Amino acid sequence: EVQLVESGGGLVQPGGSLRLSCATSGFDFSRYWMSWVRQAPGKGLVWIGEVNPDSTSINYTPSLKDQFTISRDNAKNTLYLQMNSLRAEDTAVYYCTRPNYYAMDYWGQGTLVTVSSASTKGPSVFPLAPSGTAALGCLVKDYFPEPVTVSWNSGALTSGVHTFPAVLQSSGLYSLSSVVTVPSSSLGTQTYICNVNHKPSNTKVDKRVEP
Amino acid sequence: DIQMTQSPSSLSASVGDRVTITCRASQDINNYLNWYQQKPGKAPKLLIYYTSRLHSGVPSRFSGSGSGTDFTFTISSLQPEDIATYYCQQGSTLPFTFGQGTKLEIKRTVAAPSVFIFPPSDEQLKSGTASVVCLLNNFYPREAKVQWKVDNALQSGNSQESVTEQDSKDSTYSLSSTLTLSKADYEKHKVYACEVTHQGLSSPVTKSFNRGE
Ligand code: NA
Repeated sequence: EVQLVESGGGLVQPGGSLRLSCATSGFDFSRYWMSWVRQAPGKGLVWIGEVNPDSTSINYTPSLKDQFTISRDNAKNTLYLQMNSLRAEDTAVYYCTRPNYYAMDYWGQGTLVTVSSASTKGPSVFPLAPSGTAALGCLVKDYFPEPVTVSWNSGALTSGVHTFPAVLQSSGLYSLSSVVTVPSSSLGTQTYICNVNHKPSNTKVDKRVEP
Repeated sequence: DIQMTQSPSSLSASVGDRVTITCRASQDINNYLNWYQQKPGKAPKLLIYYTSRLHSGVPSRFSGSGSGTDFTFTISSLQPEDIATYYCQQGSTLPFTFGQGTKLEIKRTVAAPSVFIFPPSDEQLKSGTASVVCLLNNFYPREAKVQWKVDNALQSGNSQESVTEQDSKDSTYSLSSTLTLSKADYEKHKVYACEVTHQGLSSPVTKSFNRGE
């Protein structure tokens, strides 16, 4: 099936530049127009622009034409977004999308770009251990910028999982917890590992959680 | 640029309800109107295109109507998996523009939380910090009170709460309350407890542990 995977999101200083990439699979990329859409945290969707297959037509929303340059590499089935001199108002999740029919039928999961004068910091990962139903988890502490992704048992465990929205601590660093409820009889039996990924700092941590 | 306005901006409805959302365009866009659904923590998904055409694999309960400047999106019978923010999008003139979204929430019966307490790990303690976590799992309504008790006495420390969005299967919420203390302060007390008050609980529920046990 059609797959759209964005990468490159992280911390950008105000006035800074960054290039995003959208790697595709499951379709002949060279035959399709491609687009970018953004969404500021807790806000609406904003169309950035589109590129036709041979790159002869590139259209942008007028208010953002200075901040963005759209390009593509048909040989690599990759869409790019060159971000220029970003502002605090440009903090958003950036989605690559595929137009079809004037509708966008496929969307990537998006990549978050944070525009801030602070510094990047990887998280510390700690177990939340239990002692009919039991709960366990992982505490993902002191990171910047957002986001962190958490999976359980490399994605084999999904039912009963709750990954909480991050909280901004007094230190200006983020923290979140990911929890899962399981049968209590499985505590001695099954292995539980949370897989934490913080792409902005290239931090990957696998933490075994034992009672 | 064509301005797209949605109404209501937010609504609560019950499973089984017919739900109708409107979209109005600043100028005539003929029938070039699309609807997207965005589930919590997920990317938008195309539901309806060209005002009334269902996209491939979209449930028959979703429909669209209108023309010119006024459009309607209807869910014939609301399902728990329909919890989302819905957006309209005009495709008549460049730049393509979206409505501000309609956040659809679900009203359901009271569900009491299941409560769990977690001590700080020995790994975190070695670093100089102690975070104590109280989990309130799968409850409804969103309103809940969590109180930290240290040695059966009320503690007025640094505690922060986080709440999930409504679950797509049972429309419940979960909440975490995290008490952060320095290792030195964590060691000034023995019993750590979190006391929970919620509409589904006839009397408050306490979960506790003894430091070192
Ligand atoms: Na359900």
